[PDB]
Amino acid sequence: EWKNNYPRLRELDRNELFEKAKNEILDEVISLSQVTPKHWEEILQQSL
Amino acid sequence: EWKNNYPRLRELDRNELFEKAKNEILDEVISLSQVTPKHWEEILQQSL
Repeated sequence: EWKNNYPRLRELDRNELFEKAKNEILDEVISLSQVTPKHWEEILQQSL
Repeated sequence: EWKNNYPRLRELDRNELFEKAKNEILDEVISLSQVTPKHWEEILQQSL
């Protein structure tokens, strides 16, 4: 039943899902920190 | 120095690198298990 309902997804328990969520949060934080400061300055100036 | 040597790579300590290696091993195992059995049977028959 698990294989049929999720042909492209394997077992996802609490530990693996929590680790994946933590990794996704870390990747999002990294991407946020990697944004060019010039775009931030332009957006902030325009909004203000 | 760390930022300049690795412009596209952030800090990679023992814990994060070990976790990334474990995740890569798990992904490789998942991909190995997800290979179609027919291709395995054909390859094994031809090799034998």
